Amino acid sequence: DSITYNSGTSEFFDGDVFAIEVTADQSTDEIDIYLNQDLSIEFTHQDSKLKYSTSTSDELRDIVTLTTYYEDGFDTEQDAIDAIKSDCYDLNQNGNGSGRYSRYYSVTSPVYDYEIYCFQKNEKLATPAYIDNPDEIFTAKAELQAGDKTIQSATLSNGDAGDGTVTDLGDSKISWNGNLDLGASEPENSRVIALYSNDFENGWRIGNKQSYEDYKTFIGGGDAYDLLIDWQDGTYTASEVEDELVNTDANQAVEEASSSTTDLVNAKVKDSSLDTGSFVYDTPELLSYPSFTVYVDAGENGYIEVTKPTGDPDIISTSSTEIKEGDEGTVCATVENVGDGEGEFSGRLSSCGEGFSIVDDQNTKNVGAGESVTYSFDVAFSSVSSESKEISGSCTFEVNGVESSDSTSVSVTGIQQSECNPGDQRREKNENDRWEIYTCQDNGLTYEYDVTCAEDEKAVAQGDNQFSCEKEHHHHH
Amino acid sequence: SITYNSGTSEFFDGDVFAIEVTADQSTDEIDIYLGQDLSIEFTHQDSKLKYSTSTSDELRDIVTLTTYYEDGFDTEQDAIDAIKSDCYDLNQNGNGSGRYSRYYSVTSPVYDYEIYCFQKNEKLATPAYIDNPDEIFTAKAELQAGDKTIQSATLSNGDAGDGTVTDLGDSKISWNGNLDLGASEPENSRVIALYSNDFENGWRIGNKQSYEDYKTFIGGGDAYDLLIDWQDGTYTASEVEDELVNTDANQAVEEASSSTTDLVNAKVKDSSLDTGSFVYDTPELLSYPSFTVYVDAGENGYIEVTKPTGDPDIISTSSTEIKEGDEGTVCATVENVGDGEGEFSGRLSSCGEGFSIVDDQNTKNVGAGESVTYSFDVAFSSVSSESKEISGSCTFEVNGVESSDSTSVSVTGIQQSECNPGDQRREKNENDRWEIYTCQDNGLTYEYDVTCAEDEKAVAQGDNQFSCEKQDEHHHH
Amino acid sequence: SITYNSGTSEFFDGDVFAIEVTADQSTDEIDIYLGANQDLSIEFTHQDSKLKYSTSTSDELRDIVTLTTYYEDGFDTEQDAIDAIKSDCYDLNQNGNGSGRYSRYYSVTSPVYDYEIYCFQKNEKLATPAYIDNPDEIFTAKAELQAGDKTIQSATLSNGDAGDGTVTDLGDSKISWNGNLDLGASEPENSRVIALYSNDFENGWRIGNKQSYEDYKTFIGGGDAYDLLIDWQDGTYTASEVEDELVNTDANQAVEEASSSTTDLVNAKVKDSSLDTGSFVYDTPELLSYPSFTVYVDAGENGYIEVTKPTGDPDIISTSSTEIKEGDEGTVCATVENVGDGEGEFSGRLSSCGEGFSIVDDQNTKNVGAGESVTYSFDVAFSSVSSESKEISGSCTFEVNGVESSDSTSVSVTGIQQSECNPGDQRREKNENDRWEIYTCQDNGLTYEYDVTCAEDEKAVAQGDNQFSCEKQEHHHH
Ligand SMILES: [Ca+2]
Ligand SMILES: [Ca+2]
Ligand SMILES: [Ca+2]
Ligand SMILES: [Ca+2]
Ligand SMILES: [Ca+2]
Ligand SMILES: [Ca+2]
Ligand SMILES: [Ca+2]
Ligand SMILES: [Ca+2]
Ligand SMILES: [Ca+2]
Ligand SMILES: [Ca+2]
Ligand SMILES: [Ca+2]
Ligand SMILES: [Ca+2]
Ligand SMILES: [Ca+2]
Ligand SMILES: [Ca+2]
Ligand SMILES: [Ca+2]
Ligand SMILES: [Ca+2]
Ligand SMILES: [Ca+2]
Ligand SMILES: [Ca+2]
Ligand SMILES: [Ca+2]
Ligand SMILES: [Ca+2]
Ligand SMILES: [Ca+2]
Ligand SMILES: [Ca+2]
Ligand SMILES: [Ca+2]
Ligand SMILES: [Ca+2]
Ligand SMILES: [Ca+2]
Ligand SMILES: [Ca+2]
Ligand SMILES: [Ca+2]
Ligand SMILES: [Ca+2]
Ligand SMILES: [Ca+2]
Ligand SMILES: [Ca+2]
Ligand SMILES: [Ca+2]
Ligand SMILES: [Cl-]
Ligand SMILES: [Cl-]
Ligand SMILES: [Cl-]
Ligand SMILES: [Cl-]
Ligand SMILES: [Cl-]
Ligand SMILES: [Cl-]
Ligand SMILES: [Cl-]
Ligand SMILES: [Cl-]
Ligand SMILES: [Cl-]
Ligand SMILES: [Cl-]
Ligand SMILES: [Cl-]
Ligand SMILES: [Cl-]
Ligand SMILES: [Cl-]
Ligand SMILES: [Cl-]
Ligand SMILES: [Cl-]
Ligand SMILES: [Cl-]
Ligand SMILES: [Cl-]
Ligand SMILES: [Cl-]
Ligand SMILES: [Cl-]
Ligand SMILES: [Cl-]
Ligand SMILES: [Cl-]
Ligand code: NA
Ligand code: NA
Ligand code: NA
Ligand code: NA
Ligand code: NA
Ligand code: NA
Ligand code: NA
Ligand code: NA
Ligand code: NA
Ligand code: NA
Ligand code: NA
Ligand code: NA
Ligand code: NA
Ligand code: NA
Repeated sequence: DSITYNSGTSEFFDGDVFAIEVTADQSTDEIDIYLNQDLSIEFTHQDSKLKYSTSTSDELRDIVTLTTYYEDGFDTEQDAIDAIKSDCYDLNQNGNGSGRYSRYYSVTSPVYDYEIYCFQKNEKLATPAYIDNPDEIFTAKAELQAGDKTIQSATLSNGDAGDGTVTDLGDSKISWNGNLDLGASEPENSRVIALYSNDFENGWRIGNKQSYEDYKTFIGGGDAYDLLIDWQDGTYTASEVEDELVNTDANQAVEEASSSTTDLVNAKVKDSSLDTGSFVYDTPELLSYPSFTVYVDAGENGYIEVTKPTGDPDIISTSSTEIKEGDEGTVCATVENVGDGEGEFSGRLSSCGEGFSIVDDQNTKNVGAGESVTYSFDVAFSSVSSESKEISGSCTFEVNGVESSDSTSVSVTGIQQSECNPGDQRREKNENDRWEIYTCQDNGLTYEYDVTCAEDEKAVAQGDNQFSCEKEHHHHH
Repeated sequence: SITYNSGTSEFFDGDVFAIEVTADQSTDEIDIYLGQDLSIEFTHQDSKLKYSTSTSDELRDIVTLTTYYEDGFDTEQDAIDAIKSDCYDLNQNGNGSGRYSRYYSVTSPVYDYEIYCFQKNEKLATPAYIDNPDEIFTAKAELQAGDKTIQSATLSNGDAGDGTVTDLGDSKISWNGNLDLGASEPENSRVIALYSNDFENGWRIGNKQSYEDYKTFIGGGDAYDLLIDWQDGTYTASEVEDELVNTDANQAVEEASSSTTDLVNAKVKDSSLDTGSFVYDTPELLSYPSFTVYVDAGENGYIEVTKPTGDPDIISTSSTEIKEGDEGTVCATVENVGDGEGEFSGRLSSCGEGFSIVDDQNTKNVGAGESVTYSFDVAFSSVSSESKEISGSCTFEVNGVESSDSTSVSVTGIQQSECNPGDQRREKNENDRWEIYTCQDNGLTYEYDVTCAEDEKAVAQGDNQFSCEKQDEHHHH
Repeated sequence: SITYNSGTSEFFDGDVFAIEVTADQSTDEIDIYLGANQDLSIEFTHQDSKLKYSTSTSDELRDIVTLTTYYEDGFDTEQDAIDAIKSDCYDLNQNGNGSGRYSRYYSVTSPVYDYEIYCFQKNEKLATPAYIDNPDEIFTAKAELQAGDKTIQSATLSNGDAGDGTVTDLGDSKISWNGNLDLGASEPENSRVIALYSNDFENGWRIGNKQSYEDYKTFIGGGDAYDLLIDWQDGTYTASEVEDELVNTDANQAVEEASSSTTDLVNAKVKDSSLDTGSFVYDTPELLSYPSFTVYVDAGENGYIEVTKPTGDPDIISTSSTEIKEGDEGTVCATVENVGDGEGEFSGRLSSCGEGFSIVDDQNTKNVGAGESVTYSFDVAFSSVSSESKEISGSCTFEVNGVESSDSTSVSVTGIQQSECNPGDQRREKNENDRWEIYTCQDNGLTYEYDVTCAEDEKAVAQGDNQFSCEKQEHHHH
């Protein structure tokens, strides 16, 4: 025994147990148990998952499409008001239908009869819900080997997989102590929203929160009601309202969020995403290292040793994607373990040249002898150059094993956001109260002066982003 | 077993040795032997989240408004000046906002002028962002002579207790940092603080969406449009004041619903963000703090560990109806029927089809003969068109270090409705002809009713009904 | 102490042993002894926490543009006007077609009517917006090896690009990162802000307020700008009025940099840290975690380890506090000197605050050399419902604990309430008897005092400048 253990209720903890602290950190460490009678324990496979949930609320009203509803023949103003309250869609969600009414001269039912202008719900596109902060779940598989072959396995987790936080592995016992953090980020759930409908795979879909907000503002804040007033006024026809105005926001709002908007939606098929059928986002990277206490009962005078294989990293290839200003690109490297032993290889970007910034952390992978792994790191690009929209540069990829390392340079290319569309014109009034006109140049980064208008002239739009110097109601006569 | 040296401290120049201890709800007792019944133990732990707020010019005050009208202005400039000086500044540009109209005046020809304005009535609240919280831990360490505690110390990274380092008898305890459990925190981005002496402790948690819509309305132009409509005769002043202008303001100061945020308590017993202390007392532990215990037990002083174990017995189980879009809960009450203190990790180990575990495990320290209750979040999703209620089961597991118990719990899932039974919908088929469908009794599907002729259209009739009408709406024009 | 074996590494095949060390601002030194001297010592010197941010664009985040009006006449038919609007006018709602209004007018030469169009045209792009993503947390920790009193080797460990990375050699020893222990400190809220890309801004982009951008986007694409076209068509506004006062207000507000009060990512003071847009790094003023290390020491067959732990003596030399304004945290600071002869590990904190004041910060531990001084800073929040005093005085206690000794002191703090009203402004309300009452805001800006009740036939009517009057029971131009 290294530290003596006592217990009145457990024979295991009174019988010469000793405690070993082990972190599942992608290392090659093997815990060799000696009673002779060689047994070894090792952590092989690890995974991080994020489990999400959703929340509805009265503030998050349903996404609905609307049609116009018109009827005439009401005898009195009160009749029209009652019909609106009873049979028209409740735009403001106050319990009564919303609508407008107009009186018209009636010889048969004098002095007036009344018309009503209303909406009516056609269909519900989705019930929205907030997306809550996720729980972080780990899994870590521990393996027992008598000799060459694995003879027993156990998977530990703070979630529902495996045997849980404490389990038996042969005659030893493994107990979770908590997780050490790696510094990796989680996806931002606040920019997206959940959309529930049986039309969607698994019954719901991830939407963009801004689109939903704009829909809600439009339908419930008065703009839809203003469309009813405009229809009543003759500014719009009923067909115009229905076809072009009233449902645009709803129909945009139920679209799935773009992959650029959130890591919770996969761009490519192989990329991970938030599975709406399981509420799980399987992070491509480890977010923490779980730490364990291993209680080993190896009898009287039983001891432990550690076997640590080491490998040799060899970079086989490198690649990079175009980095577009405003979105991070990627630098990738394929690394092979050319050594005879298992390796623990930490890949990272160690530098990037001017204009390029590393916006990622390192990643460590367990690599078997003769096997290969691929690394991927996020690189961001920014520039204020007015001369070149495309800029070439370099970043350094480094992979460190425990014993040896390898590094190489990787070319990267940055693409600026355009400042203007080539050929488009812009106008400006100077301190001398005179208008100036400029044209966007071919590189989409600068404007070049064209002309300054005279004192009595003004720079006036001509359509298709053109302006001209000139020294608006014919229907008003 | 490791020698410590120091020129400035006699404590660290003596025969001290360092022990690593994590406050993890275990039963471990650190037995101290001089060369004698002394034991050190961690008994009670708590996690708290401390919040703050941030104001900003962008977050304008929540105010209610009335209309302001006056006439008799002699010139257009007089009216403009009066508006700039005496009217509410809707757009926050330093000058009052308003509209003016000229009217024929014999006494002051050619015209006099009216003004249409708002005026502030009351300030309902000053809004503020809610910041990310600091996570505070407390952990109580006890020193026992025999079975009785002779000294206690509370360690914390906040204001409670003695802080991160304290003396406990002849020993010293030093915080090293916290190990993470993976549990989530509440989402502060959905909510805002609303400051007013009308509110308990001077502020309240509001819904951020409601405030955003209020701000959009008052400062984005819609209130100004109400002034234009009042000027035009579309509305009267009374209508504006009573039904239009203050609706968003009054909605925005309402407290956020419990469904919106964990920071507002559903039940009296449930925790929430106390506005009088800025503290949210999390119902579960968020991390395990790690400590170094420096023991000075003389020249030949050594340590042992005593580890009691218990026996989990599930006494009862419970579950709430799970409504699609909001997680429900499955609960279990567990008794320690053994003779020793226990460390019981509860979890859900599985759920049947349609149900997803969206929670992590919970570990509780349970005294002999005592009972604790666990609670885990379960989410439900379905695309069935045949059944609104779906039954299933989840498995609750409780693992002690030595033994375990498990049981199954029935759960019921309820879908969101896709439509209201009896409501109708209209659609144009592939043959460019209108079709009408009726929502079925189960509120999940629509069934075909009829197809309109080519010259006909599916036209709303009020109360969610449609009819085919020949196409061949302004009697007041 | 623990036997190691390896077929591929000579370092791990001998009699190396592993030491667990956390870079936690302590004074601990790992003293290495060969045989059973040759004293080598390892210590961690400098640590830092940084947050690395990135951005994300999206079709939903449309460009921030300024607009002008575009008018043209002479179109022969309604269809000509419709096509011209779709082809040559700015697409307000981003549906692929230009947006605009048209009006018919009597034409003698082209009967019966010709047509006018009312449109917007893009003038300039002010910025391309992007979301700001959650950051990665990067640590650096410097390890030093000293022979005698001289440092002979240094190594910097990190989970990012600095130093040698997660594993490095230090002399004959090896240091391996195991992960970080969390301190509980908060990170800035990225959801309140947005990135604004333009070569007009330092390093090509700027941190903006997300609410301002949201309002701009709602206005331009949600119909309000289109309503301005309708109003211009109606004669309610002129083209010059639209252009100069209405259409570009939200865009120009949206490109302003976020205020320091909105986000910690924008520095209040010049010396205060912020999200550097040229490097995407926010250097947090405090440590966010303690990195944990395994140190493999190969000290031969009889090599052993000892720890030397210096201790200091805290002495508070000064304190300070800022005015705490209800709704924003203020700060309490203390300057502490180590008046002892040895290096110290000093944990500063606020241990209490009086009524109305709440500590909303965690402790801070700093390594302080003998004779050196450090300053601590802690956030304190203030809230009150007092109707009598806008200013409330109180106190907080600053405590600094070394490993061996401690010091404490009281710091005066001042809380300022938000005003409930502006003095002199009036308010109106209907009582249980459905009759109007008028109240005036008092000099302290917290309460209203009753002034008068209007008669049954009267109403409390606005009169300008926040005043109300009772008037008997509004369109002369109709
Ligand atoms: Ca292995
Ligand atoms: Ca996985
Ligand atoms: Ca929820
Ligand atoms: Ca009639
Ligand atoms: Ca459907
Ligand atoms: Ca609007
Ligand atoms: Ca939209
Ligand atoms: Ca990143
Ligand atoms: Ca990463
Ligand atoms: Ca640029
Ligand atoms: Ca106990
Ligand atoms: Ca508590
Ligand atoms: Ca703040
Ligand atoms: Ca006059
Ligand atoms: Ca009030
Ligand atoms: Ca509203
Ligand atoms: Ca959860
Ligand atoms: Ca939980
Ligand atoms: Ca469903
Ligand atoms: Ca030092
Ligand atoms: Ca720094
Ligand atoms: Ca991104
Ligand atoms: Ca014509
Ligand atoms: Ca054209
Ligand atoms: Ca520019
Ligand atoms: Ca909005
Ligand atoms: Ca604005
Ligand atoms: Ca002192
Ligand atoms: Ca804080
Ligand atoms: Ca802090
Ligand atoms: Ca107050
Ligand atoms: Cl309805
Ligand atoms: Cl994301
Ligand atoms: Cl959210
Ligand atoms: Cl879908
Ligand atoms: Cl819509
Ligand atoms: Cl999107
Ligand atoms: Cl390796
Ligand atoms: Cl005012
Ligand atoms: Cl929440
Ligand atoms: Cl926020
Ligand atoms: Cl309240
Ligand atoms: Cl309002
Ligand atoms: Cl709410
Ligand atoms: Cl137990
Ligand atoms: Cl354009
Ligand atoms: Cl912040
Ligand atoms: Cl965001
Ligand atoms: Cl700038
Ligand atoms: Cl704008
Ligand atoms: Cl701001
Ligand atoms: Cl100290
Ligand atoms: Na928002
Ligand atoms: Na509108
Ligand atoms: Na994963
Ligand atoms: Na570097
Ligand atoms: Na022209
Ligand atoms: Na008056
Ligand atoms: Na205290
Ligand atoms: Na320590
Ligand atoms: Na309106
Ligand atoms: Na708690
Ligand atoms: Na399971
Ligand atoms: Na009809
Ligand atoms: Na408007
Ligand atoms: Na820092």
